[PDB]
Order: sequence, then structure tokens, then C-alpha cells
Amino acid sequence: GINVTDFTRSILTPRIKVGRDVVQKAQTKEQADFAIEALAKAKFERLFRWILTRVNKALDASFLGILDIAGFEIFEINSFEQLCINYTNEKLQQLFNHTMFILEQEEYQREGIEWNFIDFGLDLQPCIELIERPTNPPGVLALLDEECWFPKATDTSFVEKLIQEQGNHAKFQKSKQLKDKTEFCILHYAGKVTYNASAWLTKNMDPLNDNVTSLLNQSSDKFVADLWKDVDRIVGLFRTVGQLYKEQLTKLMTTLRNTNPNFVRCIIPNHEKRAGKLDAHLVLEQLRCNGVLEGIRICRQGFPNRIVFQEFR
Amino acid sequence: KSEARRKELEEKMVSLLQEKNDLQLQVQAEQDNLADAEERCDQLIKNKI
Amino acid sequence: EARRKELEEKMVSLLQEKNDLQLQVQAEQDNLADAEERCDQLIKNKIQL
Amino acid sequence: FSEEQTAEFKEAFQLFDRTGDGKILYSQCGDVMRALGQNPTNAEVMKVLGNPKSDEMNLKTLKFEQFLPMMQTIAKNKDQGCFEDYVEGLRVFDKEGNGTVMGAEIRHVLVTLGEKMTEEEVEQLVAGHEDSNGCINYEELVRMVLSG
Amino acid sequence: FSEEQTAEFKEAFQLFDRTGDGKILYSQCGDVMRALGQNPTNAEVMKVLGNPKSDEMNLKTLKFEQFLPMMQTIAKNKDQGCFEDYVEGLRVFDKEGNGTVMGAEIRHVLVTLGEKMTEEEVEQLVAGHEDSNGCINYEELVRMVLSG
Amino acid sequence: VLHNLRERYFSGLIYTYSGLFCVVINPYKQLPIYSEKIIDMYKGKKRH
Amino acid sequence: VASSHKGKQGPSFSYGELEKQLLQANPILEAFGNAKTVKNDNSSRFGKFIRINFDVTGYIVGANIETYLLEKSRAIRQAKDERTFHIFYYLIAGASEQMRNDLLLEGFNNYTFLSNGHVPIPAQQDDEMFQETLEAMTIM
Repeated sequence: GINVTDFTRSILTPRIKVGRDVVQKAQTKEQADFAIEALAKAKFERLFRWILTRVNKALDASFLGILDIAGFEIFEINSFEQLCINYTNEKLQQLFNHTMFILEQEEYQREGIEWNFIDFGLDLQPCIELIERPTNPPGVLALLDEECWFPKATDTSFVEKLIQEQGNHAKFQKSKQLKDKTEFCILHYAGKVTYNASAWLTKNMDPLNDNVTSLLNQSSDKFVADLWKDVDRIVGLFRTVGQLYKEQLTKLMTTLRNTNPNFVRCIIPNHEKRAGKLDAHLVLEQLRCNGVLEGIRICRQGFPNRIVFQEFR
Repeated sequence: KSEARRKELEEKMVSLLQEKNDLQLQVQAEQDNLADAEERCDQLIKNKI
Repeated sequence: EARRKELEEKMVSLLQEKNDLQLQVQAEQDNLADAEERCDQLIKNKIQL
Repeated sequence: FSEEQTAEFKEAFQLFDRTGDGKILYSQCGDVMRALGQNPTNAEVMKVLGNPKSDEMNLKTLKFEQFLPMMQTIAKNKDQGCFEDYVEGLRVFDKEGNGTVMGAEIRHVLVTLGEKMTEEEVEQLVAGHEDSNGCINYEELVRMVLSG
Repeated sequence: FSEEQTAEFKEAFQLFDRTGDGKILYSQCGDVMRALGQNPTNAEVMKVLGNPKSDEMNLKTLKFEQFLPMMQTIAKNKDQGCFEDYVEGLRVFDKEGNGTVMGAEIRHVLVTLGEKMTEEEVEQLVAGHEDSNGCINYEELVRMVLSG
Repeated sequence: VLHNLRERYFSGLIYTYSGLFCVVINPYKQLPIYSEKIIDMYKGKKRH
Repeated sequence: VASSHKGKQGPSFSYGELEKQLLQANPILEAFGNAKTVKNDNSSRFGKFIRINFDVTGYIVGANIETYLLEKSRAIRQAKDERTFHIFYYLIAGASEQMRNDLLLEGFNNYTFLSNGHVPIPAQQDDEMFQETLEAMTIM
């Protein structure tokens, strides 16, 4: 229920904007397909942002935060989507390491319970600072929150700017010769992961025919008009997805350092999706990657139950 | 009729306490973000020079 | 009926307190508006330089 | 009709009188048709009235055996307007499709289109059914005139 | 016991009957006893009832010279507390050590310990002896439990 | 170390106390440990 | 567990009102954001944080689930042996004849952006899973 006339008349002739005025063009076969495609998918995203807030609308002194990560996603074709996933995933081993070792001891130390601090050589922050960090030499996200805005900048030069800023860093590993495809491996705990960088720019950017969109803005339906009232952000010739994701990442993960941790240390028995299938070397790997030997030598000494002692006296 | 308002005012204040901490948590954060941006700007000003 | 109103005055207080915090939030995102702006300015500025 | 309800139908007609003289006018006819159970188009009335102007509409009298063939002629009546037609009927001015219209247009359209209303006819009908933005949602306004 | 107070007990028995023949349910024993100047723990009574579970606790019957001996066989008593015992035994929610007691926790102990109180039983003993932050002055909560 | 986790998922017993944090191996299965038995037994209960 | 016993086996029991909605929150989201992959056939195409806000006395007052990244990229073209968001496949299957012609339903594979035809899922049948999620909506 947008306008029927004007959907296609936008989707074929963008009465758009070059400079700061109205510019007409017919679109090519090619230009017409790609834009409409973006529209198809983007409507489902607009929909979810409506939906999850109507869910919480019905669902909402203390609280219990829990973390379902769409997670540790090593497929073949690992795009941006999969990177910043395996980023919070990276952070989450480093949350165990910063918690069951450190902050679990610091929940013990917020108390002064008899706790000898034990550290095991498991700080992962360099692999995070590789993906995360804005200035100094930039991180994977940041370099793209920059290269989102530049024309002579390319998914190729994204990885080139990463080989440039990182290189020597003992948590990064440039690809197996694929400059031509441009991919990079970083040393995430549970395996070296390949990400491929083609199309990431326009993924951290999201462009669309602003014309059809401004009509989706002026729609009939409460849903479409709520979903699309955010027209301002569409670019035709704004602050990125990923940096706004950092303007939410810090809302995910600073609250987490205010919250006492409880952990779910999830191993995969098979890389084949299956019920029941364990592999003897596959688990054993993750018993090292998730840090079990060492994770023992803290909480093996340590306490499941807590409950306040002065009340207990 | 005078009991029922009283007992309730009490509790809703604890709910305004839930929001109260979180607002200072955002104050903490926005003052971080600002400073992040100032240090980056302070850098770009001096690098301009 | 008078005890109730004492607690009502007290409610409005905590509401005001929510508001100095939420006003400082609204101070800090605009503080940060001029900050963010300056950087992205000095970035374009830097590109030419 | 049954002499049961026709007794009642008679009473409501008699309670419409002004003096006792037995004569409810071509005017009030419309309200008697209503009050018994009808909601005539002012046209449905005019049809069985015999097409008068304001003068003999005010001057000509009716009695009950002049009225009962009228009430009977309508009652087993052609087509009765559903919720669905009516909402789309008010939906007409929803500049986009929203489900909502400003209570000013809505107060007005009923005072300019079809069987035109006065402000009195509209305010009592519509008021308190706009929201905190001054939109009347039409969907409930339609249901309101139905179950009434 | 004197015949006087025992007559009052004869009534506090007589009232509480089932088939109409001098028969009180096991369940009622301690509660009637409690009103009769006594606070016999469920554990104390369970001894002098012979360990029923909920089924035959609800089903088994007393009669007066089973009840009145039971009353007596607890009534002349061993440990039963005083203020000094119960200020320590009610400093029992001091959180830091504060001369005032924990609001949720006083409820919880009552659900969580030995003689598990319902929600109902918990709330009634506690309610409105806390303040704005939910600190209860136990020094008084003690005397409240110990006399009344 | 290997010996104690290898066999622990496989013994049905996915979440493994290594202290508080429980090392879990996702079965992809309707594990029976979620029921109102496992609620009203776990209901505010004492972790023994 | 934390919530108020409405007075008061397997899965069969009377949950509280909101606590019912706490369960039913998630199958709504798992229609609108969950998609098969080569790895997981009920994959979550959004990652999320969850929160269970407890009051002064301690019961569940709040349940705050927060989305970061919707893996929207698939919604057009999923790779070999992968599915888009569940609800699509549901809507085509559990359509009632009125909203089958209202919400404009042609059959499976009349959409080009649903690739691999219609891939089935193990031990879940999209057909009824439609009807389920619709209930879950009315509970929330």
C-alpha cells in the first residue's frame, strides 16, 4: 500500500538528485534489477525492527542477561555478516577468560572471598583490537566505517588497507594468495576463519532507489509507514550500519561487565549438523580452543553456588 | 480510598530506580563516546597543523 | 490523605532526578553532535591535506 | 406483523403525538419508522410519503392506518448496509489508507455529503471517538452506529 | 491443667468435629493447641502423633483423651524461648549487622527453612515491619512474635 | 582432561561443571532435562 | 521458576500469563528472523541478547531480547542447501483459503527468491508450525 503508480515509476525512472535538485533518468535493465532486489530484502529488515520491539513491548531491581549469538559461523562464503558475528564470538571466549578467570575472581573479589588470582596466558584482546578499534591503526570494522564513504575505495582496498594497517600483528593472518578475491584469516581461538571481502562496502552502507523508498515512507499501512519512516538514511547520487552497531555493541557488552557471568561452554561434536555424532579429535580440539585444561584450574577450585552469607549467618 | 494510591507510589519509585541507574550508565557511556570523539578530533586538529 | 501527599511530593522529586540524568543524557548526545561533526569534517579536511 | 408487536408499534406511534388529535405529520413519520426498528433512507420515507415539499410535509397529517402500510412496505427491506461497506465508505478520506481520519474532516463530510447532517447530528454521534491526536478511527465509529 | 481452662479446651475440642462423635482430625491438633497457650512445633507434634505423611495426616483421627494428653505432653515443656534468645535468633536477617532486617529474605527463610511456610504464612508475619528500603527492626519484630 | 569431557557429552551429560561455568556440547536433541519435574524440583532450589 | 504460582509435568502444566508469553516470545521471533543454513536448519538469522528483569521481591517483571545484526543478505538468494526465514515457508503451507487469497498465496516455488525449491526440515513440518506461531501471537 505505497503508491502503485510511483513504485515502478521510481523503479524505472528515478526522478532523483544529482547535486541538490531533481534529476530524471531511465534505469538500465541492470540498474533496475539490483535496486528492486535491495527493496525486497530491506522490507523484511524494516519488518524485524518493528517486530522485536513489539515482542519486548509485551515482555518488559535485578535482571538476568543471556546471550544467543547467531554464532561462530564458519561457512565458506563468510561475508560482513559473518565477521562481526565471529567478533562477538571472539569477545565471548575473551568474556570467559575475562570472567571465570578474572571477573568471576572479581565477583569473588567484589567480596573478598578467599581467592587466589590465577591467570593462564589466555588474553585474546589483540585479536579483538584487530577487529574493533577505530583510530591508532584501525580495526576491520573501522577501516570499513571509513571506506564506506569513499569512491576510489574498494573491497579489494579494504583488505589492502588492512594488510597496510595490521601486517605484523600476532593475531592476524593474511590470505592464501587470494588478492584477486581478497580475503583474510584472523586467529580466532576456535580456528583460523576465512572471511571474503567482496561486497562488504555496500553491506556496511545499504543503498537503494530513494524515490520508491520515500513513497514507502508515505504508505498506507501502519506497518509499512512505521517500518519505512526512517527514509533519511538512504543515499542517492549517512552514519554507517557497523558504527551504529558499535553504538549498540557497547550496549551489549558494557552491561555484561556490570553483570556477574554464568557460562554455557558450548562444544560442537560434529561438523555435520547431526544428532548424536561426536568426533574424538573434533571435541578434543574444542577442549583446547575453548580452554578447558586451564578453565579447570580456576573453577575446579571454585564455587557454583553463591547466596549471601550475612543472611546465611 | 486513601490507602491504594499510597502503597503504589512506593513501588513505582523502585521502578524509577531501575531506570535511574541505567540513565547514569548511559551518562557514563555518552561521556565516554564524547571523549572518544574529542581525542579523535584533538588528533585531527593537531594532525591538520 | 495527607501522608499520601508527602509521598506524592517525594515521587515528583525522583521524577525530577530521572530528568536531570535524562537532561544530561540529552546534553551529552548534543555535546557529542558537535564532536562527531567536527571529526567527519576534519576527516574530509584531512583527505585534501 | 404479529398483533403482539403491532400493539407495541401502535403505542410508540401514539407516544409521538403532540396533542392527542391522533395525527402525526409527514415530518415525524420518519422518526416513528425509526423508533419502531427502522433506519430508513430519508428517501425510503419520501417514497411512501408521496413526494411532498416542506409546506405540505409540515401540513399533511398521518394516522396509524395510513402509517402501517408504509412501515410494512419498507421493513422487509431490500439491502441492509454491512460493517464492510460502511468502513470503506468512511475510508474514502484516509489520505493514505491508515485506518484513521481527523475529526474535523469527519465532522464536516457528514455535514456536506449524502443525507447531510447538522453539527448537532454529528457532534453527539462522533465526539469522544477521536483520540489524543484528534483522529477519529473510523472502524469503531461504524460499529458504534451498528450496535446502537 | 485446671478443670476451668480444660473446660475451655473441651469446647475448643468440641467445636472442631467431623461425623459428630468426639472426633478431631490430626491436622487440627497443634493449631487448637497453639490457641491454648502453646506454640508446639510441627516436629514436636509429629513426635506425639507418630509421623503421618500428608494423606493419613489429613485422614487420621484424634478423640479427647488422645488430644488432651497430647496438649499436656507438649505443654510441660523443655526449650521454649525468650527475648534474648530471639533477638539473636532474629538478628537472623541483619544483612551487614544493622539492627534492622532483610525484607525479601525474612519471607524466604520462612519458605526455605524446616517448617516451610506458605507465601501466606510468610507475608503475614513480616508485612509492614519493614521501612522504605525494607529494613525490619528486629529488636521489635522479636517482641511481636514473642507476645500476641 | 580429554578423557573427562569426550565421554561426558556422550554420557548424555552435556553441561559440565568445570566449576560454575558448565562446558556444554550441543546435542541437537530433545534433552529430557526440561520439564516441570525439572522446574518444580529446580524451583528456587538448593544446588545439591 | 521465578514467577508467580497461579495458585499452585513433562511439558504439560499451567504456566503464568507473562511467563507463557516468555516462552511464546521466542517462536514469534523464530518465525520473523530464523532461517535454515547448511549447518543449522533452525539457524537464527539474528543474534540477540536476552534479559530477565526481576523486581524488588524477585519475580520476573521483564524480558528484554535485543537484536544486533539481521542476516538479511540471504532473503533474496540463499546458497546451495540453505533456507530463508521460516515464516515464508509457513505462510504458503498453513494458509486458510480466505487469507490464502487475501495475503496473496501462490504455491511453493512460485517465488524465485526461495531457492533450492522448498527444502524440507527434519522433525519439524512447516505446515503446522505456521498454525502454532499464530497461536503464540495471540498469547503475547
